[PDB]
Amino acid sequence: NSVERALEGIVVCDFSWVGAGPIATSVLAQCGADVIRIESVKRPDTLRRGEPFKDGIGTGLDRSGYFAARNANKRDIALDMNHPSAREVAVRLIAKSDIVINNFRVGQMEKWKLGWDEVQKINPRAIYVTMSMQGTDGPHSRYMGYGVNLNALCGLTARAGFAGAPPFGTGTNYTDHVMVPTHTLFGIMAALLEREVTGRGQTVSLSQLESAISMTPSAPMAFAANGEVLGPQGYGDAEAAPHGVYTTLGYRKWIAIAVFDDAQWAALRRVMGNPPWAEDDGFASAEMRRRNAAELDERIEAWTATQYGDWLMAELLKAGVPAGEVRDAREAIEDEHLRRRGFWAYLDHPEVGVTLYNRAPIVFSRTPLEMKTAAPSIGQHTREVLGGMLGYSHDEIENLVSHEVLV
Amino acid sequence: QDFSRFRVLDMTGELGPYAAKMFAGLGADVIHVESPAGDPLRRVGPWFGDRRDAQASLQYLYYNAGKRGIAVDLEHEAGRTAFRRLCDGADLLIESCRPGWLDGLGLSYEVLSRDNARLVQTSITPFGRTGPLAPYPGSDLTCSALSGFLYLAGVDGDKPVRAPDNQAYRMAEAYAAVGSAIALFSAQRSGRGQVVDVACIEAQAMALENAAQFWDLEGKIRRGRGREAGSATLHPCADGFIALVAIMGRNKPMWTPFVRWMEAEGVEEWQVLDDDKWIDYAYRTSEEGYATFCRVFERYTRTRSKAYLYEIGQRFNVAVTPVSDGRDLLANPQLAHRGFWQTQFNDTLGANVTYPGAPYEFGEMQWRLGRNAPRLGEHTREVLAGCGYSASEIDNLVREGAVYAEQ
Repeated sequence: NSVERALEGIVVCDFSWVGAGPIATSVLAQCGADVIRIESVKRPDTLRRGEPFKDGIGTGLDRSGYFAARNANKRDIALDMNHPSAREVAVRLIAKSDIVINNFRVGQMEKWKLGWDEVQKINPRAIYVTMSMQGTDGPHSRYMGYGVNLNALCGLTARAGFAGAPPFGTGTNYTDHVMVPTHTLFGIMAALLEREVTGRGQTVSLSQLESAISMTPSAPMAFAANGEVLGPQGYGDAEAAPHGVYTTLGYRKWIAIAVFDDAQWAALRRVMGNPPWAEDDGFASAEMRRRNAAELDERIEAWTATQYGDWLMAELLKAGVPAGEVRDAREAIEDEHLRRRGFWAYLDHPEVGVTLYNRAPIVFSRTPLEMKTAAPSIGQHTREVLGGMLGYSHDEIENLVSHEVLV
Repeated sequence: QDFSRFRVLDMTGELGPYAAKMFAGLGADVIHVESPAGDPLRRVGPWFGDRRDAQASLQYLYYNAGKRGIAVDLEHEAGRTAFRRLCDGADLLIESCRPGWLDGLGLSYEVLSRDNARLVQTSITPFGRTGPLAPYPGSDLTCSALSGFLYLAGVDGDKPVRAPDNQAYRMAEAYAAVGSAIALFSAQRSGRGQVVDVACIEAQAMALENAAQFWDLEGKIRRGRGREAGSATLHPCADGFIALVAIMGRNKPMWTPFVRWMEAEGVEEWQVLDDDKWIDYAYRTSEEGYATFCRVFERYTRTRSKAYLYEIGQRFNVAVTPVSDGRDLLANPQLAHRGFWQTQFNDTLGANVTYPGAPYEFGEMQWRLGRNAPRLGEHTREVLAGCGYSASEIDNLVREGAVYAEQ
């Protein structure tokens, strides 16, 4: 029974402990990499104390789904890195690691003598990954921010809102979730690919602001080209018409409908029963539907409001019209499509029982992602790693953890 | 020599192109494949000035910089033969075709990799190559709706707003570049490529923050952030909006600097904020807590510019950022210090174009913008010659409409 994993044998020394770092290494762990989190019991990941918790009971450090969902498949060793004997342990691990990633305050790894200069000598194959809000030098290099702050700073939030209203953003700390982790992962993989040739690791460094702007080009490009700020457009579109969010029957129920050409508009008319109003010259062309968008939306919503959105979505899709119910998290969890795709995965955990996780959004035809173990507790693998991978004697292990260098 | 040894075919449109751009940015030989009708991204804005022609789409120019361009009609037997020869010499094919289309033309993965076992084929689609939604059309809005992501961009019963720059597409493309690189790495070692299937609906489900766990663990449906006083809240100021994270959880050490900022600036009623009730999430999300916070803070913010609040809030060690517009972005002194903005003369347009720059830095690899995005069929001739076609065979292909070469 031979399972093939794309990153078989890859070892990750993972000091990262909030934000995008752990999201990136979650993906590596699903590809067969051995991701070993370094987590001090004195300095636990703050998400461990963040809701949601199993049954809303936030006791201890192993009940948060905020923490758990980003940490499946990982091993966890409890190292106190400001204890001298802990450095020697990290050195042994770095000597065996393909990837070293961290979020410590600028200059901290250097203070521990674990910067790139020293890591390159411990292991010239090691790839050394760091990130910052917006770069480690320059006038704003000491500034502080979270994902929601970067949504704002990168230009996304100003263009995520209704025209004439306060902007909203995504409602989430979005830059942390995909923008930053995918660029981190691509940089890691690029370094791994180059290392197949050169035999050398190298540094990979990310400014989170620059990764975010790179996926939101229109705001700055339109201003640079045309000297005018490109405003937000609500749930409209610059080309599609009609294009919007419309009420259907039930509590906070909406359907998204997006029409891109006259054939799709004829199909929407067909599904609507070909009401005479929709035959007006004012809606005959994409250009006129854009011009008359406000009236068009009112007339569409008057009709959708009488319909069940699941039935209407199905009828529109079967007519070739892009449509989709505006799903809440329960509807996404229960979706036939995501479940048939195997996106959602349930994993057993010794304290919270069976709970919901998901694989990364990649279906590999030969080396598929795997979901094997729930998020680890602090120090769950300390003895296993120290003894099995890092070569410490039983006596040395118990000495390291009786003196509470490791827990 | 960086990624120059990798050949990437990129058959993408409005959906798909950022993934091949990431390969191009590290120096890969990337060939954008269009039909003779032209990449549809050429026909969507925003635009360079008042131009609306095939080279005027700022998105087209951005996502397809660093690529050569060919035009092939895969509806033509001869075109399918040229495409097969191109794939025989490719490390990677990225495409966003409708599920089933290439298979129906006799261009399945098995056919494309028959004499190229290492070929990686990455498919970027709204719903995946398989499953009950695979037959059906999707767009940025409707994927966002179906994934759960769109619903989070509002509160209470308010309709949600869209994220800019087609984030359904961008999230899939970023994960598709990652999956492509992982499969390429695996192919370097095994001699075997595979199919990499990345669906927008799954990629966006990666961006639900903790909404899925709120349902699984607590039976709660969440929507967007923005109504927890001082925690990921947006506030009007004299010339726009700012984003604030003054506290999360019960983290009073975050809050105290914020109170000191208010005191130092002489803000009316600042003492209202100097109270441990603000350390409680339940109070911060209460109607009176949120309203009182906004009353006190916005009396101050409305009198000050984005730039002033950014400067002074960060001086006090509070996570404040501007809701930057395009003008703010081009003027940002940190991005200027970092040399982020890349300006490249465009001969087709007869003007300089400014683009976002590098999302990451490497010790040994160099990011680059690469060449201006191709005109339709700009490199059809030179690329087919590269695959062993002579002039006469190529002239045959043009005259029969199997490929299109520019003037």
